[PDB]
Amino acid sequence: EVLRVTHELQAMKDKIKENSEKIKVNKTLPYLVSNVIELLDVKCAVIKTSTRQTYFLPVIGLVDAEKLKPGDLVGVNKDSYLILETLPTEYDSRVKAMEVDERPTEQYSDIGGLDKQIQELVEAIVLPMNHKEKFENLGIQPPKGVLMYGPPGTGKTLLARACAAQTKATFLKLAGPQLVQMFIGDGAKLVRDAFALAKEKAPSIIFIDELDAIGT
Amino acid sequence: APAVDTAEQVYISSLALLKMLKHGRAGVPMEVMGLMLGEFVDDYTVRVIDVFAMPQSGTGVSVEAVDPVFQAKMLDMLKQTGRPEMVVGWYHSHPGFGCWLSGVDINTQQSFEALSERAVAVVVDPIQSVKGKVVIDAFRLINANMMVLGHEPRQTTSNLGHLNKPSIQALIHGLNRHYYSITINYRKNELEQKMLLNLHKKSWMEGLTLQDYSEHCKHNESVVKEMLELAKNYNKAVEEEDKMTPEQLAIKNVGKQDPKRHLEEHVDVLMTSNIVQCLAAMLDTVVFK
Amino acid sequence: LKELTKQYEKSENDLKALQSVGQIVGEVLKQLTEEKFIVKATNGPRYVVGCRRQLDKSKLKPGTRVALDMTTLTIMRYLPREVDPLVYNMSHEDPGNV
Ligand SMILES: Nc1ncnc2c1ncn2[C@@H]1O[C@H](COP(=O)(O)OP(=O)(O)OP(=O)(O)O)[C@@H](O)[C@H]1O
Ligand SMILES: [Mg+2]
Ligand SMILES: [Zn+2]
Repeated sequence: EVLRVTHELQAMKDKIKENSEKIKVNKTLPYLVSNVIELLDVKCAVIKTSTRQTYFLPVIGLVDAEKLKPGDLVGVNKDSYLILETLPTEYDSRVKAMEVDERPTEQYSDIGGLDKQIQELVEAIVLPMNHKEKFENLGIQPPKGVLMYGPPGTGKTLLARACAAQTKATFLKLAGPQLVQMFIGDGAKLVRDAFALAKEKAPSIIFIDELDAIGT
Repeated sequence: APAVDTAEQVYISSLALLKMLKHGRAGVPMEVMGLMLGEFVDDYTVRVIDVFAMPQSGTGVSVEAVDPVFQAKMLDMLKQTGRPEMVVGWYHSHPGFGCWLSGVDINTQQSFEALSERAVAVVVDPIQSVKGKVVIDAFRLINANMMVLGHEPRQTTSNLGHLNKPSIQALIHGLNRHYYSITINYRKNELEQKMLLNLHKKSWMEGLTLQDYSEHCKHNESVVKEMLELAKNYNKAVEEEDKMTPEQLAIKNVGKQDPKRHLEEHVDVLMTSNIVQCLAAMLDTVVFK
Repeated sequence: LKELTKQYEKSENDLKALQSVGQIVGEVLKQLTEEKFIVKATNGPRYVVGCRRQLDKSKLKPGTRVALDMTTLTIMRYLPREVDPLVYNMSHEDPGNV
């Protein structure tokens, strides 16, 4: 009987081989890099291709359902517009270029007069990031962010690098005037990848200078 | 020097059209391809009888897309059923493009011509052939070494300008320069058309139904009212009878209007409906008890 | 064999999927007759489009998102309204369970 099981194994092995060869010869290249907007239930997703055209898919294609999530950047066929392979993100390379670790060391000795503001930032961050156990125990929710408003030349960028300097962290700087790209869906992808990268790394701070570029 | 005369006609059977259009529309977003079965009966016609679809591959429409094992197995399997035909050519769809050949298609046809120098290539566009018109043009490569003699090397005949005129949509992509069209002719015979007429054939029940009397009366009343307005218009136009060049009056007021077009044609439809309904009703009162 | 059975059924579903083709997402803007609509693609021209037989005429009201076939240009199925945090007003703000 073991020979019968072996024969079934070999037959289904060559069946797997032929279906795999069909899949491989239907994969080929190129793929249309498309961004899945959402996933409707009634195994079918609404894709917006990089060609600025949306195409509903009756079936998802050569991928598995729960792996796909709203916002996933995948590669689809140029004609049938069907998901072929999920494309890894890797946070591009520009996003990883903004984790700058040559912090010019704005020690609080290099910033004068902005003392109470330094202490207010260190009350809003640092201790929430460093000594967080007591912060959970108290029930004081630490504000996730601070907005540095002030007349130009006040030193907002300086104190930002300062509290990025003497308080460790990764300092993923995400300055606003950078976050405007004539390519559609690049700035938004930049922000989402920056936050995903901040999730990936150790305790860090996302810093956005001149928010008016996108904050209008 | 052997030459393909313009009177050479590639015979496509009725089954071939339906299956080729079905394959084109099934894989319509992409360019489907397959191998056509037929016989080179003589020099002046190439008869194709059946066809089978090459499975779609990511390469597209090329010599690579032809799978040797699949075509061999399909040929051997079809031989046992009673179809010992030879590979006669290949077809590929051109969704919305039209009826022409690309450079890759040019090489693909060249490779087919290597096995036999009458391997025809036809194109079927499923989108332009959306109605009674079926855009399907056959092509065979003309040899680039035959520029010394006359392209389209045909001889004594009279069917070069018949059944088609070289299309502008295909001339610019190269016609009578690299590849030349072949007149299309479809082999349709009895015992095949009769089976096909069953697509919309009605039945014995149809022709005896009395429609619906409520909506029949509503339609009759609506047509009678529109006839009353049209008769008011007819009275106005006829009683006008303006004689400042009445022949020019009959040509300065032609916009498909009152006088005759929206006249008795509407009488035609209402009278046809009424007589058909009355005759059917009387036939039912006679036959049914 | 059993694990091969499961992954082979999945692979056959993938093979069937490879034949399946996409539909342009469109939005109905008018209903001329009971087989006529004016559907506008998300980024594209406006087409006079019909509806598939296995589809309710009533549901396709002005503003109903649809996914028509991209070759025959005929509606195949309805889609619910698109959802995205693209709203320009404060409605998406939650007052908080206080
Ligand atoms: N409180 C301060 N202590 C020391 N140097 C300061 C202080 N405020 C500003 N500076 C200096 O003045 C300059 C101001 O540049 P910086 O970008 O740091 O300020 P900013 O107010 O954030 O600027 P902008 O609004 O134009 O972006 C820098 O060279 C900085 O070193
Ligand atoms: Mg600044
Ligand atoms: Zn082609």
